Amino acid sequence: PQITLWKRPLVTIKIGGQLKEALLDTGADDTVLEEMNLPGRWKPKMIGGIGGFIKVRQYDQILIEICGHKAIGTVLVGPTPVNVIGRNLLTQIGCTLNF
Amino acid sequence: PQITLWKRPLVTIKIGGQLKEALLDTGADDTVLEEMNLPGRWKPKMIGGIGGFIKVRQYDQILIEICGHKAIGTVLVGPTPVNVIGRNLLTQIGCTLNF
Ligand SMILES: CCOP(=O)(COc1ccc(C[C@H](NC(=O)O[C@H]2CO[C@H]3OCC[C@H]32)[C@H](O)CN(CC(CC)CC)S(=O)(=O)c2ccc3c(c2)OCO3)cc1)OCC
Repeated sequence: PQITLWKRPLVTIKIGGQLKEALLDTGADDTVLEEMNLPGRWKPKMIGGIGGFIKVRQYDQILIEICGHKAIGTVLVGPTPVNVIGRNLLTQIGCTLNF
Repeated sequence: PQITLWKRPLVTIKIGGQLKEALLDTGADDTVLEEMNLPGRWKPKMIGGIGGFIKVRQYDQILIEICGHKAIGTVLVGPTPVNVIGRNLLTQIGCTLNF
């Protein structure tokens, strides 16, 4: 589809057997999701933006479905104020910017 | 143009007569630039990102050209980690997400 940017580009995602709302974020290198108790091993990471850095858990090879488009890659989990789908997954679903 | 997301969607912008590089950031409501001198009145504002809140200077009705497309809108100036073009200006240049 085509998503205009009058409002936040929020979509439903499926991850870890759960549905959530997440931002299609071209400014996010990585995908960052609200706290959730995913199974498996993880690695500590810190990511920064406006206001500073937060601590997150890095999970690799996680399956996410975005608007019916399947993707698999790294997902960071932590106390982020919003779920953001980053470029690592946006490329996998064929997402472009157009003007 | 159509812009893929394998790398950061960085583009050249023109503001206050000066050229800069900025990130097209669909996850940003607002446009936030690194510290710079801009002519005209401004008001102090606060904006929040993934790591907390920062203090910025708000400039209204500023001319800014983004990849050869003109916009006139609000530009926030402060200690952002990178120059970001937010949805307030992306809508003006007709930018959409497509997959
Ligand atoms: C419930 C209350 O919410 P809230 O207000 C905050 O909510 C939000 C809403 C959207 C975002 C997304 C963020 N947008 C943003 O900052 O926009 C601000 C300007 O316009 C306003 O619009 C929204 C906030 C304001 C960027 O799109 C992406 N970011 C990097 C970007 C920085 C600008 C470029 C470096 S990033 O998230 O940091 C990040 C993601 C993956 C990574 C990474 C860093 O590093 C590797 O991988 C983040 C928090 O709380 C305040 C305490």
